[PDB]
Amino acid sequence: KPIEIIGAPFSKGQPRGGVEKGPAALRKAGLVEKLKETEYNVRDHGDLAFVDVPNDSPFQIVKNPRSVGKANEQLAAVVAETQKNGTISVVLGGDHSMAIGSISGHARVHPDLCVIWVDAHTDINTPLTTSSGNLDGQPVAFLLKELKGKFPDVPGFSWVTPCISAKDIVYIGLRDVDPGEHYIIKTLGIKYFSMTEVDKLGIGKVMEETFSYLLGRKKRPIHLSFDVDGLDPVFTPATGTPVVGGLSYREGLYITEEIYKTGLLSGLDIMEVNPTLGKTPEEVTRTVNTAVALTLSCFGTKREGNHKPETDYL
Amino acid sequence: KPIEIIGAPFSKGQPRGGVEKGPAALRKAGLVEKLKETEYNVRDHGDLAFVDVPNDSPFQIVKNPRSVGKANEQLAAVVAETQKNGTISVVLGGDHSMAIGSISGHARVHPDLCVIWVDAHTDINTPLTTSSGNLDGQPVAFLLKELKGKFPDVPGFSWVTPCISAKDIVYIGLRDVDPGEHYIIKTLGIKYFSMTEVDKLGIGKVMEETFSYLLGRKKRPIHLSFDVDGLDPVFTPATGTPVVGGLSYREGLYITEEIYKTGLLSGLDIMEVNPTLGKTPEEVTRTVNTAVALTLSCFGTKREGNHKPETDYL
Amino acid sequence: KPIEIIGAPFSKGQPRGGVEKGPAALRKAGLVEKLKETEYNVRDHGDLAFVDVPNDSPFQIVKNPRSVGKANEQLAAVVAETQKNGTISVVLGGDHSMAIGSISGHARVHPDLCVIWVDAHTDINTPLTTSSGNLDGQPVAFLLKELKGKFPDVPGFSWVTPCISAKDIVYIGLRDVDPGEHYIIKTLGIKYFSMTEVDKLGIGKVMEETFSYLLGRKKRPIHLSFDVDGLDPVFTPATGTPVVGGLSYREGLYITEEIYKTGLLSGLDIMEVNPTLGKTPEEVTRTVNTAVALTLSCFGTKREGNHKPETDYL
Ligand SMILES: [Mn+2]
Ligand SMILES: [Mn+2]
Ligand SMILES: [Mn+2]
Ligand SMILES: [Mn+2]
Ligand SMILES: [Mn+2]
Ligand SMILES: [Mn+2]
Repeated sequence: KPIEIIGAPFSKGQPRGGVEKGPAALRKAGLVEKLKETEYNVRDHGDLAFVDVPNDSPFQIVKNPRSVGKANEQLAAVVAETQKNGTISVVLGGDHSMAIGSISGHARVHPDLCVIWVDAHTDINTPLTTSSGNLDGQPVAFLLKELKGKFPDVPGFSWVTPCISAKDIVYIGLRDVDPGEHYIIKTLGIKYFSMTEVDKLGIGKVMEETFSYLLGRKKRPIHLSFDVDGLDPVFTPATGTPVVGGLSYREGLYITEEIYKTGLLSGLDIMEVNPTLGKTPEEVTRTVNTAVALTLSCFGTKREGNHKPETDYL
Repeated sequence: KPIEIIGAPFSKGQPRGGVEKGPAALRKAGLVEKLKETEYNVRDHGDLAFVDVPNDSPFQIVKNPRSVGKANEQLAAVVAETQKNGTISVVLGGDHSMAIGSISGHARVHPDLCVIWVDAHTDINTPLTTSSGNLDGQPVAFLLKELKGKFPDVPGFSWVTPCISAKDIVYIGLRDVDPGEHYIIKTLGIKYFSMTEVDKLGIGKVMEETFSYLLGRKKRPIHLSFDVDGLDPVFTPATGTPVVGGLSYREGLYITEEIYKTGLLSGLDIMEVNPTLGKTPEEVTRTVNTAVALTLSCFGTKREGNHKPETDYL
Repeated sequence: KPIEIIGAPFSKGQPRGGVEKGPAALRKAGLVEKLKETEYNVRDHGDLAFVDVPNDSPFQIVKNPRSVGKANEQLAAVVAETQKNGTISVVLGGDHSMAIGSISGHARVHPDLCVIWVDAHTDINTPLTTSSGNLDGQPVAFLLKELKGKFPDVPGFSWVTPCISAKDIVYIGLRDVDPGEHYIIKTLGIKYFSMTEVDKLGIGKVMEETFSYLLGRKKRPIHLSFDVDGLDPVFTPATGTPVVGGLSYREGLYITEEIYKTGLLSGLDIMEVNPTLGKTPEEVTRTVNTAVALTLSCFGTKREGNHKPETDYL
């Protein structure tokens, strides 16, 4: 099965300039060459060039709405096409607002997909409930059917069409939710495993339930949107919104080793790596290294080892 | 239900001067304003002023006996009164010797209470078995009935009356016990989950057993005495007696999210925060922050989120 | 039961000069005096003096064949003798190539023994599959029956005779295996718990299965070969081949508290402590301290406490 990488060096969903240098640090760490070592074929589409929208006034409280919308509508066109040619898309970005295009474009081709959203945040604030004008906590509000017509249309997102329902997404690692967001997840009946649920069941029992929830009835493609801040700041410090008490390096890997075993991984997101926020060089390398290990695990690199087939090593 | 905070800036139970600045660092970190954001009513009794006892000679090996005894008899009078008016007491202290007054005064009003003692130490040395004259590892020896008349009366503690039995207390996080203490817990049949028990069962299974042990037969108020050193030195470094291999930030929170769900939390202790022992400013803030998060969790702040009731966020 | 310590300051199994100062740093940390505090009798055989072999030409790709072989044949003569006199051998070494003599000499006396191999590596490369001429990842290939005659005889190892079968060894902590090694463990049917298995079952469930696997049918002596690099680089940094995502200080201890409870610990190995690779003094002390705590736990030091018998502390 083919794998195609797509760079999304975009950072208008957040105050923090810097995340536009993420695909570059990842690529700079051997991400593309290591992928060729698996049993997959890798092609580097290359970074996208988002055309800046001038005089992009703020919509009420939301910042850079049109720049984020047009830049997203663009990832959408690229993902759908690559999905079209039966290939797995791996988007290296930028802040998490790029999940609007990455997930919608994926659903155009595979409308029966489900979403595993590993994050310390629910990123489900609507244009109204936000305390900031930051779109990095709103992507999911633009993707859910149940949330359509619940908030005024944001200039730049009329091309989006809520594709997945609150029932086709699962949250993993939550530990920082806004009163608004929590009220939404409780009202919509969204399946989630916050840090306390993970403490109770153990990552193993968790992954084993999300699969019988999403894949229980009918097997379907899986979209894996990974926000580096789902892991504790000790492993992935280079993120703009780190929160203590996160998933560990080991649990991080476990989620990706299990999602591979399903043979359903259709789309992948590695968001929020900001190389300019590592207080010291050590921190960044740490964030980039664990980010590369998560991507490799989604495509075969297991912790027990790996020996090429039809080969007798003796 | 009402919550009433009580500052106990006392440090005569230990060599280490410094823990008298704890209630101040916690209050300085938003502890009282954050509490007002829950569904409880908070009232700040303020710090107590312990009158120093002159010529407080040592009793055998025990240090400052009368200063610790009179200072304790004082917390006792304050807790009982606040408990009286049907309010939950939250004592910000000092070293852990202040658990004598905090727990005895609580039992005067609620004699059927049980004690959950999260700590890396059993603090059950009697005046004889101690290797030091430090009362921070003796509080529990003054509170157990089974240990009355087992050691000579220490000048200053004749006002105490062993209230709870070895069967109404449970230990969580033990990983540093004295030959004397371990012998006592094995002879009295005290229920405990040392670090190895937590490794075996997982914090979840643990909390689920201590509740069927203490609350199994009859439901009764719960006293939660939290010694910051129960958590690994990585999360709460600012403690005079740190021990590697402790409960984690995540497990720490889990214990407090579970004790809330019971609806029984009657008394709370946040002991051993010593703002003057954090090698760097980072360390203290880290100790104070996790200390605040533990207190907020005992009163509703969950990791899955929180949305005020009778409020439609859409 | 008697305990006898044996220093193996050897480092010809690796490029990295330095591990010959391990027994010295451990002894320098109170390892021998702390052991006398348990209910065992400790005797310090002292360090061995390995006679260097001159003109020790490389065998194909393997380095210092004869120096490693003759130095091993020597540990073999010392372990067997001490085992003979019904004593528990505790070898402080060197790189992990010294497990050839330590395990073979143990089997001469107890041929029905089983091996618990805690390591981040399988150290099962044969002289052919290695990418290096390093013997610190080949010890197990010289000890298995099933692997005899599968590779040319290495000058210096004619004295060894594969004693245990692939079915009498269990791996704990694997997270760095070579295509060659993994192929071998899958072909021989060797029982192992890689880091992902430990994440799934929890250390507790793991130790509970390795015991019903090795000790299920017949009870027999146990050989415990501990490679400090089985623990994450945070706890034991002073190792030549550290790998992220390791067992923790807590899990490390749990494995040793459980192996004691069996009453079968016959032989112990504490390999790979290299005092000269700790970037800062903090790192070494950290490696040595956790190394001492693992040895003490294998002989009684529990985390719940310890009170001498027939003693009334009241
Ligand atoms: Mn996000
Ligand atoms: Mn996030
Ligand atoms: Mn204490
Ligand atoms: Mn303590
Ligand atoms: Mn090894
Ligand atoms: Mn190793």
